[PDB]
Amino acid sequence: MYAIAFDLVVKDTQDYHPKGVQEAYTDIGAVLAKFGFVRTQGSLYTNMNEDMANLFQAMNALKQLAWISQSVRDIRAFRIEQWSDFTDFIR
Amino acid sequence: MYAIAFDLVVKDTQDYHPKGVQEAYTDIGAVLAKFGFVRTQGSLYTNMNEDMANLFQAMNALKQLAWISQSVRDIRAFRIEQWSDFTDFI
Amino acid sequence: SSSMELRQQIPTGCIKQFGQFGVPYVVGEVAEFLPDGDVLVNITLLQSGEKDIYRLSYLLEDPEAE
Repeated sequence: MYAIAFDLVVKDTQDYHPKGVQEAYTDIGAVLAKFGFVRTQGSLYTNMNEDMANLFQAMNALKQLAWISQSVRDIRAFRIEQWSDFTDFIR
Repeated sequence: MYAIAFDLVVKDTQDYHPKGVQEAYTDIGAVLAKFGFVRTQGSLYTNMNEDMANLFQAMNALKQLAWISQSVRDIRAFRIEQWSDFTDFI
Repeated sequence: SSSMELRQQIPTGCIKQFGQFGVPYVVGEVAEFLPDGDVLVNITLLQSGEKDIYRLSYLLEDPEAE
């Protein structure tokens, strides 16, 4: 399973995205969804097809966005080799 | 590398946390600072130390907060490899 | 305290963030008029898309998302 995480500068995105920040979030997600990366737990977009070539095609697709370059704070991809859930707090 | 990722319920957190929701989020980062986990996404804290007994004590430290049990939406750990930053945005 | 005077105080549209260490959120419109005096504001967390609910008294003090 691969994951993509990303942050946007909010002032810059309001300038350069033609609609706004909440669409800039949605519009980035639209692209990632074209490459099977989908958000299921909030803020992380995961694919589970660990083809590095597919991940690169998506980053490639992502730069096809006019406003992305001037309105992105951070973007990172990585591998989730194993994970576990915590409901021991609800105790 | 280890990550902890979590979400709070804002209606629940304000009801149960002594001070604000601001305070809840700031509280957590300080507990996770005790065990090496730096904030990297606000909802994702990373530590790079793959010792499990660190995570364990960090989680146990988190369960000490009385409001967590009543206010967390979800909380996960995972082991992250091939960390990769993208800056081909010119 | 008119239900206008209250409502025209919730900055619907503002993108704020819970603290220095909190997540960013977008200010919705009114949810309830609590008798405490302040109001429950509808809110959607920006990066997760979750909708949530928040006291206006807390809201007006969080900073702007950076």
